[PDB]
Parts: sequence; structure tokens; C-alpha cells
Amino acid sequence: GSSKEVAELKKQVESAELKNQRLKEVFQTKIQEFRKACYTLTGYQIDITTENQYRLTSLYAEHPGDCLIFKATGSKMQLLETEFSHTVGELIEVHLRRQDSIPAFLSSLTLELFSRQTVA
Amino acid sequence: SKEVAELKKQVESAELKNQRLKEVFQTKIQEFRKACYTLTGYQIDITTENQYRLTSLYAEHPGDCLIFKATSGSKMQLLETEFSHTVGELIEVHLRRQDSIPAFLSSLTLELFSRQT
Repeated sequence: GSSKEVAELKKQVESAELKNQRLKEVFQTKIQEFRKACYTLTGYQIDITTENQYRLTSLYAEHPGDCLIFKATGSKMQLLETEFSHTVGELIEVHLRRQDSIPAFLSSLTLELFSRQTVA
Repeated sequence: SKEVAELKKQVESAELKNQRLKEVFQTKIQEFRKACYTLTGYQIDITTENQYRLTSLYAEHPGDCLIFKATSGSKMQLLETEFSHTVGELIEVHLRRQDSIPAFLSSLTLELFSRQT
């Protein structure tokens, strides 16, 4: 049959599902806006990995795929090793380990990469 | 009659999900902002008229902040605050001469860190 009630319920379902999709979109948009502002201003694109780590990529990265990974231990972060991080052992020692400051470390790294970016 | 029951169930399930998603999206957005702060040393507030207020982890005085404005946005301009008026040299070196906000904010983070260090 062609129940009017059934047809209207289908429309209620469609509307409810669309509403949830809109909610997801607003969330994604908010995160992306924040990410874009952080990337533009600080020079780091901050992504969330499949394993709930944070993947940082520099605006001035030398090569495709160069990144740092940090994992929360949320107020505290620990660096995980990457191809790229093994190449910046000294910045890590000086700033991340010895000064005990992630911001000093990332700040120093941004300045070093920026310097490398303009070599010619 | 079965179908009526099923669709009703689907409506209720989607509404429940709506309420629960609102909750977890809200907390996640806050967690992301806080992570950016913990890592970069800047707390970013998104404000009206396409502006971003940034506060350093190493700010010396409550209220010290920087305000940036997007021309749309991609291109950012530093607006003036009482605090920006105290870092003229950093502005000159990294914004005027290098045109790099990331170099500016990175250098500022190291300067403020040195002031407590």
C-alpha cells in the first residue's frame, strides 16, 4: 500500500539524518578553521591521527611527509619518533628535553626550517 | 504496522544521536584548541570581524595579547594592542623585513621564554 503516514515518517527520518550530517559539518568546519588559523600564524598544521596522536607539519617542511608526532600523556605531550624527528636530535635535546618546553622546541624548529626554505 | 514501528525507531535513534554528538563535538573542539596551545605556546580565540586573539603561554601580564585579522581567510594582518606596542623590534625584524608571522611568533615565544628564563 501507499500509507500516507509511512511516507511522512520517511521524510521525518530523512530530516533527522540530514540534521545530524549538518551537525557533523559544523564540527568539521570549526576544527578546520582553527587548524587553518594555527597553521597560518604559527606555521604548524596540527592534525589528529588514526591512533589519536597529533601530527604536526610545518609550513616550511623540506620534504613531502616530514612531520612530528606528539601523543597526550591532555595537558602533557610526549614526542614520538619519526623519520623527521631523528634528523632534528639537537633541537630536541636543546629545547624539548633540556629547556623542557614544547613551544620553545617548535619555535626553534620553525626558525631553522624557515632559514632552510630561503637558501639558494 | 511493522514499518511504522521501524521508522519511528529510526527517528528516535537519530534524535538521541544528535544530542550525544553535540556533547562530544563541543568537548573535542575545546580539546583541539588546548592541544594547539600546549604545543605552539599560543592560545587562539576566534573572534568577530575575522579576528584571532592570541595569548602566549609565557605572557608576562594578564591581558597581554596579540590580535590578527584575516583580510577575508588566508592573508593575516597584525592589529595593534597595548602588548604589540612593546615588541616593535620583533615586528620590524620578522613582519616588516621577513613577512613571516610564523617567524615572528616563534621569535616572540623564545623572547618571552627568556624573560622568565
